[PDB]
Amino acid sequence: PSEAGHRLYVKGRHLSYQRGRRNTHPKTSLIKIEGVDDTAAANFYLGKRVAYVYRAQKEVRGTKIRVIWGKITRPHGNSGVVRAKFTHPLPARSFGASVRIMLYPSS
Amino acid sequence: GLRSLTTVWAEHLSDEVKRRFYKNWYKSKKKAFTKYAKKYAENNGASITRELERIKKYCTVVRVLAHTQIRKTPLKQKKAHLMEIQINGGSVADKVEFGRSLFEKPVTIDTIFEKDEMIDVIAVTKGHGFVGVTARWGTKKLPRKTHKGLRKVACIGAWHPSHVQWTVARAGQMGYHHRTSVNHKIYRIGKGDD
Amino acid sequence: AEINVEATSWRRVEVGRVLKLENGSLAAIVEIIDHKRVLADGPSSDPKLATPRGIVPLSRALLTPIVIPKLPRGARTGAVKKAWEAYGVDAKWKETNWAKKQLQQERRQSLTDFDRFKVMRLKKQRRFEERKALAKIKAAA
Amino acid sequence: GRLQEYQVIGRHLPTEANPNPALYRMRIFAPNEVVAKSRFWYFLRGLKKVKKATGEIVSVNVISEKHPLKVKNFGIWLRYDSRSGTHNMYKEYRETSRVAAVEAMYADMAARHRARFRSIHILKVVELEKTEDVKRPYIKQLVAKNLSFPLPHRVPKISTKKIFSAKRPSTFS
Amino acid sequence: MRYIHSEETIPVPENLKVSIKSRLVTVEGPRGKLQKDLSHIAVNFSVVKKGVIGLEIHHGSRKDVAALRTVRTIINNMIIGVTKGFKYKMRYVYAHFPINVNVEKNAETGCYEVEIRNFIGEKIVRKVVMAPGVEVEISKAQKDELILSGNSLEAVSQSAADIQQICKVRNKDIRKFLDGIYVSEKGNIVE
Amino acid sequence: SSFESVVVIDGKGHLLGRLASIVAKQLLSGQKIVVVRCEALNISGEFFRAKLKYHAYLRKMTRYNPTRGGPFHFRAPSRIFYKAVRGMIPHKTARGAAALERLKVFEGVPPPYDKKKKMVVPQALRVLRLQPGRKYCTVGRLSHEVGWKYQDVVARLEERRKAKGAAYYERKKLAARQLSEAKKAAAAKVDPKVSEALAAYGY
RNA sequence: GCAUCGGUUCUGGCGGGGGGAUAAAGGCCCAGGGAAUGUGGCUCCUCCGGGAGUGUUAUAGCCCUGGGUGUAAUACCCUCG
RNA sequence: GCCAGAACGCGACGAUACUACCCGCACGUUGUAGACGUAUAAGAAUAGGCUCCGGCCUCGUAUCCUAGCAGGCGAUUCCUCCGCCGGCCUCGAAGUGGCCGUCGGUAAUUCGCGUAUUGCAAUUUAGACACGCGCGGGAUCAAAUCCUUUGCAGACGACUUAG
Repeated sequence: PSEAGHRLYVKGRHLSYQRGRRNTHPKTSLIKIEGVDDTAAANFYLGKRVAYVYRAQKEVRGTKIRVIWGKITRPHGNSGVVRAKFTHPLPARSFGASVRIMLYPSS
Repeated sequence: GLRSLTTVWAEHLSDEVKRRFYKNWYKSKKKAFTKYAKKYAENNGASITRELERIKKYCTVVRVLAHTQIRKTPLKQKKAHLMEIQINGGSVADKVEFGRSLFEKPVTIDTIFEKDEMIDVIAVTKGHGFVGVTARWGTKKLPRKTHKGLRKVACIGAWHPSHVQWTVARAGQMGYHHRTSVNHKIYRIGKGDD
Repeated sequence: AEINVEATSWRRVEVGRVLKLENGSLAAIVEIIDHKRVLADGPSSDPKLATPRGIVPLSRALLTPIVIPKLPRGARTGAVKKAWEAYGVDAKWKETNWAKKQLQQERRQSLTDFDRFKVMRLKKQRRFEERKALAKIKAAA
Repeated sequence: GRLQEYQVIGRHLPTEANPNPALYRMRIFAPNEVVAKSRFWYFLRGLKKVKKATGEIVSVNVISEKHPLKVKNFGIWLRYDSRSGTHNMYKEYRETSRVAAVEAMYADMAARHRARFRSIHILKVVELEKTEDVKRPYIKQLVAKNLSFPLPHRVPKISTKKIFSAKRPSTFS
Repeated sequence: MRYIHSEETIPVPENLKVSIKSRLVTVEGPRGKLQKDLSHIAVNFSVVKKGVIGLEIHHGSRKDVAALRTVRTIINNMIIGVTKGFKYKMRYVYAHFPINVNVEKNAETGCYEVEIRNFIGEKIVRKVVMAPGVEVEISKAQKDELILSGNSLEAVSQSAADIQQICKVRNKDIRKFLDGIYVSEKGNIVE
Repeated sequence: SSFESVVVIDGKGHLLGRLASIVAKQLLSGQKIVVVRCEALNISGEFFRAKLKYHAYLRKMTRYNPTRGGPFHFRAPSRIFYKAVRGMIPHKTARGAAALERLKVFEGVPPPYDKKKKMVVPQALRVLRLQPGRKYCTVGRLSHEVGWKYQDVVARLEERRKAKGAAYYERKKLAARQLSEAKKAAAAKVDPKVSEALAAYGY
């Protein structure tokens, strides 16, 4: 009974920082959301919240998993990539990791 | 490339071959193929006949393992030598059947070779310790009035090549190399009992 | 002298051939400008199929099997409409496989969340009788 | 670029010796009326002794195609500058309006003869009324009786973001 | 300048059968069968009438249209060869040293082989093997003739050129030493 | 765009340089790629042009010692494709080094990677890019005239696995034939009203 | 974390007004004049698809000039929300 | 053909004392370039193909699966789907899959009790690979180096031999 799954978020990837050709700015990042292609479709996800979860070694308050919170700021380019800003810049080793895109501030 | 997938041994092995698998044979227990021998006379050797059937099915070339009887020579050494010999024949089934029938049997050289046949010889040449350029490569000797030695090479390179190159003669080890000499002829095969 | 040739055969770009534009519109060719552009229009009562008069590039069009017979070259809008209704182009296109496939799509993009649950339960009810018949046939072999 | 035809009328500044001077009118192809006036002074400086400092513009208007939904043949007379010397040609085009032929001619000369916009003068454009006045052989074939042809080997259109298709495409559209 | 439509036609007599599939032509008639592959040329084949074959090219360039006439005559050669065959003749030309040949029979396979001896008094025996389907004969009509026959023009002609190219004089004035074997006539077996 | 665990690409009919650009972008994003049948790739232009290009490559070698530092010229068709990809990746950094472990290349179809679905990249297919009438060559042929030794072995093995798949097709064809008759027989008999309710929903 | 405001800024949708040949075209209607890549007829040839000639709306239709429906609609430019 | 053989390239076989080996599950200090339905096997042509032989093809915008305390306890109903084991066949490119059987689970239809209080959001601590340990069952009783010696070897190590 109840063989279905449990998912209430959209998966994304952390691509790189915001950069020119030789200078990078760790303040903002670029994230590719799954299934979005044009910049018109990317308008739906403005203002939503995203999270980045990873495993640590030590246990602090009953868990070994930390979270970093952020939100989507504006579209980027013509290919549906978006910009995001987090409370702390991403660890810069997660170029290729996965992040979760919520749907909290709806409509 | 090529790779081997199976191999089978005979039931009984002489003490000559067993010496090859050890570096201190005198104080060992000589248990080389003790557990393997029990594969014979167990389910009528069911395990052995399975591997032979596999070679008839998946293989394309078959080789044979043979060794010498060094005990019949005036040599002081008692450790035999082992090698592989390829069988060139009609069919894969014929190769395995012929090879299996020769277990623990002797073969004489007159069955392999015959008179006035052109063969090749492979071995390792005589060794010399450590030699200079004059004897190793064969360069001209320097004049009699040379300071700091006269059995050398005067110039070993130009300037902006900037490194000693791999094509310049230099001192080192001579001899004890592997060589293959071809096209030798056989005059006579003599029998020992005669 | 029996001759059998198995070669492809396309559809010709002639006068009277009706195209299907990218945004679900129909137009009848009345004049050929180049090998890349044509002049076409379609007078249709249905606002979904109607198109104005103008030039359409041939790389954004598809050739439908319908062709209007004996359409005079360079005819005006009034004469084209007369032949458009007489041949019954609107009824002919409705029964083609291309039209049915598009219609079968449209019902799917407009489905309420409550309606998605409803179609899942109905599919399972029909699926139950399929496995009963499949097992019976497989056992019979 | 994207052009359209104008008419522009000029005049020498009136003086006490010569009141009521003559009036000159030209047809100029230009993207906008700001550069339409500039071309008028350029052509006029080569025919009469009038400048912009001693002249004035009387009127500028826009000429529009009378029947922009009819197919017709055009012929153009022109001169240009090569890398050594000047030459004259006469080419033909097939389309629906007068303005686009000048657009088509500008792109054609830039490719086949490497001639820029700076060095082309247009002498006269006339629409060929009949069918027996077509000269060049690449246009008689487009006016043949009962023209029809297929379109073999046309690539289907696939979204540029959908990588990794799941089956082999076909080219029999 | 790209040409909209270029077309050619090939008639077919009421004696043989022809079938085309995936640009692979098979021609079969009274004297045998031949095949040719034309997958490297973009042509559209069609059946114009009861006994006429049509082929055409759409939107082709000047260079592309050129190949249209090449294809037409090649297929016509196939039809002729299967109903009439081909026949070549050769002659010997020598000043002092006679030329001796020996056309030995099939060498355990379909190929024929021709041996040429005593060319300008040399001790080489030089051997050439013909392509399959080609039969070499020594003529009896008159002296110093070689007759080659077969079904396909490509095989008959290439084998004939092989014999001519092997008899060459080196380090001599070729305007004076006209020794060699040359081809002299081309035609069909029938008529 | 979609995120899969791993994707298998069939290499036959793909242009060498156009396919390598797509692959190098996916690897740096985080995707895993497997390229199969690297001996059936294609290069535009006549074969003689490619041979002259390769011969100029072979002439480069370190002068003072050919065993170190010199450009090592790999001769296998999978290694030629690998060289193209390595030039489009910053392989001298840790980030670039990690990307190369997500790529696998083979000649033929090894036993792990048959019985799998093979995708196709339509932006590098030859039949959709080149103009008809032009000339092209095959990477597999080019490797033969530079020292590749196992061309005929792969040809024999490929004929075996293609014969095995012919028998599998017969079983698959039978299963589809039986399923069609079951749906026709069941749907008529039983369901009174589920049919048209489903039809109005687009199913 | 949410609701109500202030400063800066990016990006969607809707309602109006003006201009030009008071857009040009276009639909319907009235009057006049033409032609061919000649519709229907007629003649000849080909039955093998059809082709050739004559000739101005008929059993298809096209082009040019003037008027009404008109202060028609629409495109482009500017402007008030 | 011939010479070297990656000291971070690979395969076959022999004997393995010291828990070093094999089987079962018990937890978890500890590790990871990054599970959250990680679901899909014909070949071939592209100026031609597929098929259930009636037909079909621009389109993966497809197909399968998908309800219940993170998914309870019973009943009316129904012979469907899934899993651990066992036995026969099969698989060698870097060896995989099939059939049969026992056992355990199971909304296709329709019902009866239980959910609160985590207080208006805070990762939904849930997957599979290794590795360290703790038990209780099975099998097993080996070698290498130093040292003396040899000269087919040798600057010293190393190498060919003997004890």
